[PDB]
Amino acid sequence: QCVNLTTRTQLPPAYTNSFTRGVYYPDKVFRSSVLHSTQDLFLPFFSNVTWFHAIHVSGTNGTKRFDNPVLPFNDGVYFASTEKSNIIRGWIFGTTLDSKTQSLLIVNNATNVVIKVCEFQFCNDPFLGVYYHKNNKSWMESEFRVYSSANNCTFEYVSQPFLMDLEGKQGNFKNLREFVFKNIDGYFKIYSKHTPINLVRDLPQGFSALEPLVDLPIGINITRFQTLLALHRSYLTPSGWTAGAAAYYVGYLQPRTFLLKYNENGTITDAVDCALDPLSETKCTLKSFTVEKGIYQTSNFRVQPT
Amino acid sequence: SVLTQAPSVSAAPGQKVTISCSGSSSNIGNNYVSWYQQLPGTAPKLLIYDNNKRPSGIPDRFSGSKSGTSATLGITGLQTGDEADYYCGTWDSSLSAVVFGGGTKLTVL
Amino acid sequence: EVQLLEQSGAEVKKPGASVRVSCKVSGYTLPEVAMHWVRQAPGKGLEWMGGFDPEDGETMYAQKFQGRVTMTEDTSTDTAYMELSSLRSEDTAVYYCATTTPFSSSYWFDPWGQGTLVTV
Ligand SMILES: *[C@@H]1O[C@H](CO)[C@@H](O[C@@H]2O[C@H](CO)[C@@H](O)[C@H](O)[C@H]2NC(C)=O)[C@H](O)[C@H]1NC(C)=O
Ligand SMILES: *[C@@H]1O[C@H](CO)[C@@H](O)[C@H](O)[C@H]1NC(C)=O
Repeated sequence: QCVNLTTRTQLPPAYTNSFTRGVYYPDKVFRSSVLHSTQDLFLPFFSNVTWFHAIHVSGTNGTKRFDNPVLPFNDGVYFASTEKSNIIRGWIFGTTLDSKTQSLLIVNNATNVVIKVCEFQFCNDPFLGVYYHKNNKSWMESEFRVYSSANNCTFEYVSQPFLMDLEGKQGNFKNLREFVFKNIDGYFKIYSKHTPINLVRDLPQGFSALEPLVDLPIGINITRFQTLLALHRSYLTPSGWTAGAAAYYVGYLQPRTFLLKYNENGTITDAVDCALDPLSETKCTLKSFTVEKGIYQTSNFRVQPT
Repeated sequence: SVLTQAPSVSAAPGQKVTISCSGSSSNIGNNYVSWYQQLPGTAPKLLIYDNNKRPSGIPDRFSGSKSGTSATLGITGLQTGDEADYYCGTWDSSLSAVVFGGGTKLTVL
Repeated sequence: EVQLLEQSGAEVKKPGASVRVSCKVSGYTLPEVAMHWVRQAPGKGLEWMGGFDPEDGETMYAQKFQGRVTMTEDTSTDTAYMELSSLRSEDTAVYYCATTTPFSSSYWFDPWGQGTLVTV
């Protein structure tokens, strides 16, 4: 296979501001209405998040723009999308994006996502092709439009679909879906969430708690990746590709100390970064979200040598 | 075959004249019509589908109509290279199959 | 969009024989789109043949010619074999590989097939 359509497009990455976002539960331990503080990889608040578009119609007629780049993993990765009609399935996470290293291949092929940690050959323009079988009248998914070879495979797993629809809602949800990917200590752990959003595109002020889905033995360093897509074929009209529109959100993680406020039921609402501003670092000293009127001594500063 | 159109027709170049195909309610009445072109010993080319839809690469100068059991293939702006046979077809539920007419070989005078 | 493979090649089979017709494709995969067949006799018109039915999901067979010609499909290699049997006088002719869409009625076929004559 390896059918490819680069369709490179210009313009600057449209950025955004994650207000309160990307706060997962960094333990299984159940806590109730306490302020807990750890320094771990997170997406720090008020951060620059790139609102990317995998397929982007800018109207004259048609003009679907396939931009989705191979992206470095860096420290850690955050992800968010709406996609009332799913066009997104999984990610290619790896290093060489080729053989010679393992490959993290997440395919949420309906309905049984078959997570794959293997050695593949990923094409220059990988994505999942979808077509119509004509036998049993079912839309299959050609998975080798992503990658040519599948062999040597180290790991395999299956679970209930992370990507999930509800719909019937004519919008007003958009089914905002977030996935956090953190690769440490032999365990690459996946996080998820599903949220209604009524706003046109960008994110609200609410907190999103992400539980760990599976903690898996991965043992590979992933320095780079790209997302996956679901497209199809059309027939004679003045081949068909780029079903609907596609856009998503990406931001990189970073070690930061958060104070975590659990609820009576352990549902974290308020989280606060300590290093965010000189004001945020004092609230980490009192451990409280209420700061009484007065003067408090935040950590010292030093002048540094030129 | 089961449909009605003449073997040949002729007209002067650059003129405007069409070709029609007479079916029945059992064939053209409830079904969509197509039209095809072939040059001598060549690949028969889809002309118009549904009588209102041009395939990619078709001059806009062609149109079509369906009046009852009669379907006309709009042919305008005659060219020196437009001489060929045009075939009408539409879905048949009678024998539950695909049917065509005998074909009409145009001549540009 | 798509170009196809040939229908047969040149198949010349003297009387007392029968011939398969294997039509492959390119740019699509075989069972996302339905094939079709038409008899074309030189100096004559179209006679439809074979074909797949968008409704009912069956592969059609022209009633007049039904039972004499059969079709099979290999989805991965895109090989669709049209076997005509019991050669007769007027049945040597070009038989076109054609392809409408299973999704809708799509009486409109693929843009063109290149044609293959047979021999009786
Ligand atoms: C993570 O993978 C990277 C490969 O991308 C490895 O980092 C490389 O390390 C060498 C030094 O041994 C540098 O010269 C390369 O520039 C690094 N790669 C990049 C892309 O900068 C690294 O070995 C892997 N992680 C571990 C823990 O070994
Ligand atoms: C984020 O990007 C804006 C420009 O859009 C820039 O002004 C700002 O300094 C950047 N901040 C960070 C933390 O990247």
